[PDB]
Formats: sequence, structure tokens, C-alpha cells
Amino acid sequence: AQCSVDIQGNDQMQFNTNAITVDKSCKQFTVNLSHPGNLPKNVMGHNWVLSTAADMQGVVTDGMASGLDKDYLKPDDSRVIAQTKLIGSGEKDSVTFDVSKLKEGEQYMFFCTFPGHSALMWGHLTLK
Ligand SMILES: [Cu+2]
Repeated sequence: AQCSVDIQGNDQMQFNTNAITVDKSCKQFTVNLSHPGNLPKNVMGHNWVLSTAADMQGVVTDGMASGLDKDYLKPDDSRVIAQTKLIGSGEKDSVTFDVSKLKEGEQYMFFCTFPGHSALMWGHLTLK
């Protein structure tokens, strides 16, 4: 069935959606990230990272501190429920995670951790 979604990050520092719905009948969910545009990873790299709303800021801040060589994400970050690699234009990456990780009474957010991008590149991921 449909327990997957295609997300795009472009040269204008924007995702093509700020809301993803995960049907409760899904046991696992897949996000397929692509990067239309022409800019390379260093100027406009994008990733897809999922965490609780409360942990978002910490994940973003520590991600920047980790550096481009670590795809701007702190290694073994226990706050990260799902993540794709950092990609440049023309590249792609997919990630699958267990829906059981979406704890009851928690609001999940998806965002890009490349320095400054989360200002525009964010969205809600809700289970229903
Ligand atoms: Cu980005």
C-alpha cells in the first residue's frame, strides 16, 4: 500500500511539502528524498531528519557543529528517529523506519540540518 512519500529539496532552500501523513496501518514508512536543481552539496546540501518537536533544535544545533563531513548530523544521536544522507543536486537517498517509533502523544517534525536550512525546511509528520 502507500506507506511511502517522495520529498524534494531544491536550490531555493525549500522542501515540496511541510506535512506528511502516516497511516496508522503502516508498520514501516519510507521517505524518498531527491534534490532538483543544480547546486552542489556544499552550497545547498539537503537531508531528511526526523525527531520529536522538543528535540529538533538540539539536533539541528549539534548537526551544524558536527560538520559537512558528518553530513551535518551528530553521530549516534539518540534523538534522531530517521535520517537520510546529505545529498546534492542530482543525487537521491531513501530511509525506512518503524512506525512504532512514533510515540503516542508526541508531535514529530522533519527538517534539514544543513546550516540555516531548517528556517524554511521543516514540516510536521503525523500519525493517523
Ligand atoms: Cu537543506
